[PDB]
Amino acid sequence: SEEKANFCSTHNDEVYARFRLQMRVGVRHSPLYTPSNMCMLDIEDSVEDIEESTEKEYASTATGEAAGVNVSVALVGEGVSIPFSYIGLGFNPSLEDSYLYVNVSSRAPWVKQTSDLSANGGWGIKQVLEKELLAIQIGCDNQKFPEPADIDFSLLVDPRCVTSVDLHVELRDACIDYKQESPLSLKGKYGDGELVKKEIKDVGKNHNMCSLNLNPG
Amino acid sequence: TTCCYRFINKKIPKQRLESYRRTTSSHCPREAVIFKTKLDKEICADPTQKWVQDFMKHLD
Ligand SMILES: *[C@@H]1O[C@H](CO)[C@@H](O[C@@H]2O[C@H](CO)[C@@H](O[C@@H]3O[C@H](CO)[C@@H](O)[C@H](O)[C@@H]3O)[C@H](O)[C@H]2NC(C)=O)[C@H](O)[C@H]1NC(C)=O
Ligand SMILES: *[C@@H]1O[C@H](CO)[C@@H](O[C@@H]2O[C@H](CO)[C@@H](O)[C@H](O)[C@H]2NC(C)=O)[C@H](O)[C@H]1NC(C)=O
Repeated sequence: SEEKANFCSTHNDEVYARFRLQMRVGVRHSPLYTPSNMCMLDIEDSVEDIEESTEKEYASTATGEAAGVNVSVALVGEGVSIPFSYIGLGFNPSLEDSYLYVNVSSRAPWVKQTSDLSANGGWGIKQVLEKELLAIQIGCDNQKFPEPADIDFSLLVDPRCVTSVDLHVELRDACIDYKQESPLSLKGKYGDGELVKKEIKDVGKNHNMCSLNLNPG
Repeated sequence: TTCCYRFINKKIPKQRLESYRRTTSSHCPREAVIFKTKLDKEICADPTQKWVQDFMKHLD
């Protein structure tokens, strides 16, 4: 990068979160499903309140629907926002059983500064390591059927349209490339993660591609 | 009806929660509890974690 470098350089002694998801979902259409290219994606954050505490619950949710299948990805900090800045699908508009690829990424601090989670002895890292919850879930839209660094997440799926799920997820120091280690390097997997990491990076030969990128600043 | 392929190893915030639901065996291989939220988000802890069974007792 031009900036990312200069930034990580000018910001040696603190840590900003970057969260990254990659997920291949195996799909199975309803016999009454009609092929379609439509894609709807959306990001929505929110700042609800931990009554007991003086500390706000932050939450970012990404969502996307394509090929009869809708996905929802929900990251919930106690006292820390990790804003999703972007989501991307790769999907196949046919009746064919097929794959659906879902990227989701946080903001780059060097686009817009996230919190330095290291401030005050790593207060933030406490908050994440201990508190942060992640909730993925997958459904079938409106289609009708004939009747410790272990990242802490929940996957619920409607199995009618969902054949398979593979994903690699990470919540890591947004400059770990320019650092030996970091106190924020959380990771998660489910089925061939390292595979779907490889594969997502180029499904754009054989799918429609839609995506949403939030305004920078 | 939906089915959980994974579980939260932490325990969810008491204040934030709302509804509860329990799986359909024939469908979902793992029996588990699905927790909605004030946020309208359905986290799901695989029970045996008493933390869950208590929360559900708070629900009931
Ligand atoms: C999810 O995120 C990944 C990582 O950013 C996306 O990877 C990008 O994928 C595109 C095509 O799918 C790649 O473009 C290709 O670059 C090669 C380089 O040899 C070029 O020869 C091809 O003609 C093509 O332009 C791009 O390299 C890749 N980006 C990076 C940084 O690796 C992926 O597309 C996303 N998946 C989605 C939205 O489903
Ligand atoms: C996929 O889409 C369906 C349809 O929109 C969603 O189901 C809705 O859930 C609400 C609960 O808040 C119910 O009132 C309805 O049953 C549904 N809405 C309708 C029929 O318009 C479901 O939330 C979606 N699942 C995911 C993961 O995005």
